[PDB]
This record gives sequence, C-alpha cells and structure tokens, in this order.
Amino acid sequence: SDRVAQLTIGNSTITTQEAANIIVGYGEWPSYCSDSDATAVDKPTRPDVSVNRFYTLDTKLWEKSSKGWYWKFPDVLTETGVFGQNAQFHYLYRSGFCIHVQCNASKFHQGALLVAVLPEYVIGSVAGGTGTEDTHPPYKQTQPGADGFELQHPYVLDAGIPISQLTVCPHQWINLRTNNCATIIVPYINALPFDSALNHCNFGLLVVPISPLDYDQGATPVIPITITLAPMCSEFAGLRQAVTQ
Amino acid sequence: GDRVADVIESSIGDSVSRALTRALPAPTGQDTQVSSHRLDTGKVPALQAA
Repeated sequence: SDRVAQLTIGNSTITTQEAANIIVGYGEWPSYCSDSDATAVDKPTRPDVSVNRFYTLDTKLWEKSSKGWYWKFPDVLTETGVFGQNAQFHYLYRSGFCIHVQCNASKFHQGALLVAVLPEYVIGSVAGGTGTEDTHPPYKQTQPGADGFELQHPYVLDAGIPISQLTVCPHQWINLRTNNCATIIVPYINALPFDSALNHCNFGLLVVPISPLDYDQGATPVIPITITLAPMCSEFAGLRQAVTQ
Repeated sequence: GDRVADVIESSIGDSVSRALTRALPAPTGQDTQVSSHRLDTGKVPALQAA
C-alpha cells in the first residue's frame, strides 16, 4: 500500500496509517564523505546506533489564529543525548536528517499545513519599522533552540521572500482531509565537507498554516503539532574538551 | 706515463659532482594514508635529534 508506513531506525519505530509517501530531498539519500572530498587528516568517528535514532523534541498547539513556527538544525539537537554530547565535544560535524511531523484531528475538522525545508534560512529583522535602523535579530530569534520560534510576518517569512514560492523547496502538505503526517529526508547540504555544529546552522524547518483551522462548537479544540526527527550517517571530528556554546 | 701505484690508483681529476639527492616530480600535494594504533617497544618515530 501507500497510506500506511513504518519507519524504524536504531532503537525507535514510527508507525502511521495516513501517510502520503516519502519525499527525498533533491532526489538524494544521505551518505558519508568520500576520500577524494575529505580535507581533514584525522580519523572521524561514526557512533552509528547511539545517535541515529528518532528524537521527539516538543509539541505546539494549533489554533484558529496561529501564524507559524520555525526550527533550526542542528540547534534543536545540540543539547539532546549522545548526539548532543558528540556535537559539543567535537569541532566538525556532518549528517543528514529524517523529519516526521505529527498532527491528527477528526473527520469533522479542516485545515492545511505547509511543511518545508529551506537551507541557509537567514532571518531578517523589521529594521525598526521605518527602515532607517540597522538592526539584527537577537539570539532567541536567530537560534531559538529546541523550543522553536513563532513567525511575526508569515507572508514574507521574516526575510522579505514570498511564501507562495516556498514549494520550490522540499516540502509536504498536511491536509486534515487526507493525511495526518509528513516525512522529508534531507541529505547533507553544504559547500564544505565538514562544518561546525554550534556556530553554523544548515537549514530551517517551516510549518505555516495556509488554510485556517475550523470546526463546530462541541468538537475537540486542542489540536497539537509534534516534531520528530532522526540524524542519518553522522560523522564527527576534531576532538577536544566540551564547549557549552 | 704513470708507473707508480699511488699515481695509477690516484683519484685526482674527478670533475663530476657526487650528488646525494635527486629531484622528483611533485605536481600536487602528498596524499595521506590510513593509519592505526601501535603498541610496541624499540620503534619510536616521535623522538628525534635536532
């Protein structure tokens, strides 16, 4: 079939019964770095099963007036489990990801979500309203952490770029009439074979409700949204002591 | 005419320069080979003599 799926990796498993296939980012699977492309000389580590597993980060509430949220990678995991420990202890980093978004409702609820992956998603500021002020986004806005951050101008995605063209990026829709989950597989996206896991963020994940949630009075009003994700083919290098940030 | 042994066997006149070193082509930087751990006595490449 196609509507039913089960994803198993490491010591975790995700089952679903309202799937909509699986999107592979740019038609490419995650992979390790080859010997002709690597530039550092020390032997990298590949912890395998202890880091390649599904992590559930947090839950958000979908309301009739919600605007949207974004998460930054791998900032969400820089402080979770063995993956977070390895990312703190090492200088270099390289991995892909497997994202699963959970959101379920009844057959009498309606609404649509756009789930997209935008690499190098630099967040711009409002520049003081008039535009004569040279401002930069603060820490809680550029690197919100594992708790996410809410969009202020979802029509421009806080960067002056229209949301109507966000579908050129790897994406899936969560339409409550049809499905209740989304899966996007992202390979490693960078111009360098290895990069820092703490200073640099590779991509950002966007969840914006295009069609407002609506239901009749009496039905369940609490509709949560959940994010689950698993690193794939992780490598680390340049071992030293741990650094907090 | 050379008749004495110390003139016959003499090394005077060697005009060629003995070269201990030779030039080798090197269009790119040198590659790195795979290495593993080593736990043994008598063979130490870390210690030198400047």
